[PDB]
Amino acid sequence: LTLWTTLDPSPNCKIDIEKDSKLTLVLTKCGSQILANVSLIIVNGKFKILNNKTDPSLPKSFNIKLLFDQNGVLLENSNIEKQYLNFRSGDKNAIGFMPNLLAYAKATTDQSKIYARNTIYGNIYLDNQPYNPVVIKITFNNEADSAYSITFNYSWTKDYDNIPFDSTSFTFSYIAQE
Amino acid sequence: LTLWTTLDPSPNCKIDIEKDSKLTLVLTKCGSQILANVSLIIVNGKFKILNNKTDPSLPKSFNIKLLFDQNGVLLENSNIEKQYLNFRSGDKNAIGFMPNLLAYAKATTDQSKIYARNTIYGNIYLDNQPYNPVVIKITFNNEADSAYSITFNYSWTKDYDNIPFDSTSFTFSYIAQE
Amino acid sequence: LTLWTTLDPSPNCKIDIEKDSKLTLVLTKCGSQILANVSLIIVNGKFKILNNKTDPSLPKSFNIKLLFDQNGVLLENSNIEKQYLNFRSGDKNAIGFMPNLLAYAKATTDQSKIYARNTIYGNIYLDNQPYNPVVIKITFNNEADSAYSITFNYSWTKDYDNIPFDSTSFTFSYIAQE
Ligand SMILES: CC(=O)N[C@H]1[C@H]([C@H](O)[C@H](O)CO)O[C@@](O)(C(=O)O)C[C@@H]1O
Ligand SMILES: CC(=O)N[C@H]1[C@H]([C@H](O)[C@H](O)CO)O[C@@](O)(C(=O)O)C[C@@H]1O
Ligand SMILES: CC(=O)N[C@H]1[C@H]([C@H](O)[C@H](O)CO)O[C@@](O)(C(=O)O)C[C@@H]1O
Repeated sequence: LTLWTTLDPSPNCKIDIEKDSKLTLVLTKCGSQILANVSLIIVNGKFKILNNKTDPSLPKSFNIKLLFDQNGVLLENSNIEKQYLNFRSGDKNAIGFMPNLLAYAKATTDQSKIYARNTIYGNIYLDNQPYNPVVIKITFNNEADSAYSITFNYSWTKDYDNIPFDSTSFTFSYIAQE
Repeated sequence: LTLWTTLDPSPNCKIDIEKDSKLTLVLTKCGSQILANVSLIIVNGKFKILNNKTDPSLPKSFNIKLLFDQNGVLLENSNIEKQYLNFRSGDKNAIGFMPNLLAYAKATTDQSKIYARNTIYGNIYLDNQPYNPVVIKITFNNEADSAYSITFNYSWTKDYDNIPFDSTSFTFSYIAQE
Repeated sequence: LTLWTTLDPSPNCKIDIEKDSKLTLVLTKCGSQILANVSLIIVNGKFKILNNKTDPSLPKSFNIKLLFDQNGVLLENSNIEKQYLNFRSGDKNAIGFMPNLLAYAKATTDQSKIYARNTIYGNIYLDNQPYNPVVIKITFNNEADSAYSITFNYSWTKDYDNIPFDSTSFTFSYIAQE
């Protein structure tokens, strides 16, 4: 079964301003593993067009945080509202889609950190060009005031000069809680 | 269920000359997502051995296009004939394997382009060496005179000097039409 | 169904010294393809902390070899004992998890080599930093005195200076024997 966003271009996400972006996320449960497919289009706000070269105050990284309550429902501090993830019909409780707590343990301590296995790195590309890389860093169960979390960190090193944040797709998997 | 090529080394593909290559492609339907595994061996023609260094007329990129009719059957202009994709037995209509039209919309207009989410980038390696990279660029639903398409673009920047096009394997996923 | 290690941090692997490492490996059968998720934590021995900069005798690569008998059970020369892979309960014979012999043929001859499609390359990161890359090279069916094999080769080029071998996660797939 599948927990997913809509697939259209309509925004569902706040990075900078309300509804400035569309995170397209498809989570497919394949037994003990979630098969995940993600893309990001930014449609408004300061990250729509990366102007790092002409705006030194613009960040070169941002997060999209899916903070889940114990039930597997999004919490308000997430970048996406809980209504924007639904089950796909005959092809709540979403604990079967949550990142496994034994594989991806929370930091033990204020002064401890997670194991690196809680993280996946990938490279995605802006405006469909191989010379516009962005590092996508996906971390499990590393957020305060949440039962489970999936955090998508987007970061880049190039002083991009009017490049639209229209990202290529990325596939990954993670171990499911149950 | 699975839509796949044969797994042997026998050629099934024309890049340059007839039957000059074997695209090994395994598509596994996992609900709403296709889990895809691809490799390429070039056995004849001008791309069998990359001689860019001693032949400046040789391209540094080529496409393998799977152009599908509405039924999910290959069209003649594809690099592979329709007979070379089959269902795996008790483990036509292949619309369940086709790239989703809402997620991967065609270009609206002669002067418009697709969203970047229609594309996946990866790096694969020739002759099993990490110093022989090739960019594999997979694009959905971006081809003229086709209902659906999967295009594999292979490109490289090194002036390769007698390197066999014997590629490492690559895994990806995409959202299914139905 | 799933063939997996435990998910805790407890070591299950010998790279240098007994039980010096935890390979977390989850293999999910999705019809004709195995969906695979791997991470590595080194907890003891010479690779726990990479000190290449101050120990020129330390290798910059090592293997973790899963050598399978015909039944799909680990052989003693593997880096992991056979007890450390088990089936996940109602969600031996593990031939359904073995790398396909037609897709991933053994070398024909003492002087022959495998096709490159028997290999996957990826990049993973140590201590959750994008400036600590390691090349993960996964090769199928390329080991002496084994029916099937999955070999994880880890290699790096940086003279790492006291970097813990605490790896990020990596997803891949391969074609199943049956
Ligand atoms: C798809 C890909 O690998 N992109 C990479 C390109 C490659 O050089 C390609 O080969 C170009 O075609 O190089 C970079 O340095 C760049 O351009 O910023 C890093 C980027 O991640
Ligand atoms: C597997 C891998 O990442 N290959 C990359 C290597 C790395 O440096 C490795 O670390 C070598 O072992 O570097 C390149 O510049 C190269 O050699 O052409 C790009 C290539 O994509
Ligand atoms: C995640 C990632 O791609 N890491 C790569 C970084 C990128 O430059 C990032 O952009 C840094 O944030 O560069 C390397 O040369 C490095 O630092 O050793 C290779 C490494 O594989």
